[PDB]
Amino acid sequence: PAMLAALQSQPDWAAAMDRILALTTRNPEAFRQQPQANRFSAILEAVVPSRTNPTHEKVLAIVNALTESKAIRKDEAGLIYNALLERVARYNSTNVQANLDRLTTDVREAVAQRERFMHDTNLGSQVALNAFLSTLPANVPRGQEDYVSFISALRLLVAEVPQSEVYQSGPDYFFQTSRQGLQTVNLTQAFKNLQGMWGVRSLLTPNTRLLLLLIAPFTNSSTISRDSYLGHLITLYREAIGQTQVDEQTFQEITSVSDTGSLEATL
Amino acid sequence: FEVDPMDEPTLLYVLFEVFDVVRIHQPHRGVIEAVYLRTPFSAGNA
Repeated sequence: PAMLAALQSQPDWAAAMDRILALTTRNPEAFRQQPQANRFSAILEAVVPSRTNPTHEKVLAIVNALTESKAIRKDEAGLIYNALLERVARYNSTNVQANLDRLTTDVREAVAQRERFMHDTNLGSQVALNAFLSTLPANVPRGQEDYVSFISALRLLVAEVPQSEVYQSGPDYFFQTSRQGLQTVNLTQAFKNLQGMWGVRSLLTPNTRLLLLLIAPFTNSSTISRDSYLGHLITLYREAIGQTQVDEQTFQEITSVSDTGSLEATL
Repeated sequence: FEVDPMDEPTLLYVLFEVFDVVRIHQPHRGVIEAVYLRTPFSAGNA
């Protein structure tokens, strides 16, 4: 967000007194040959460099930052830029003209948090979930305490699938997405229909089934035993996921050999 | 310069040429700043 300001403005002096002096490597005999007008319009630069006025540049180094995180929309950085320039062209001083400098050489460096924001989704995945888990009932359900293993598999899923896995709080009911596409929106305040079977050995509306199928991959010997339903189903969903991988590769193979066809004797 | 005789005062019109640039800038939206030059007679490096 700065070199995009460098690569939007500011067309050096070492590179100029490295060429006039003929200290380059590839073609030293470069500056000598130019017309004796250029060679007298580049020698009086690396002999008495001309000052500059950097405000615009680093101000453009701030706009290109805002509009890349999300404030000032892409189409408004022609009013924001003028407004910022005129503000910093009023109150300017070594005061502000520096306070910028720090802002521009910190905003491009203090981007690690932003990177973190999208590397553990600690923006709407764990802060939301670790909020929703605090809206759950007490952590002592009656039947079993396979509860905690499931509720931890949920956190692991949300933390190890950065894709989007956003956890909205679309009003009273917090709902889990499986991707920004969102074609597996399962309601996470509607598994207070699993605070039923948390411990037993057709009452699951697929919404609950959707959550089970969504996390299952991330369950191993955790939700465990023959803890009824919740146990097996998870195991059966994992088995079905493996079989689905098998059938996926099989169908690609059988359609690369060559119409419903494979879809029948696969499904 | 030497021209043959006509009977109506004529006026020679030499055009000593020379570079004549102008480099408008446009900083803060609302201002245009112009800085001309003419190099064999000189003007507003303004």
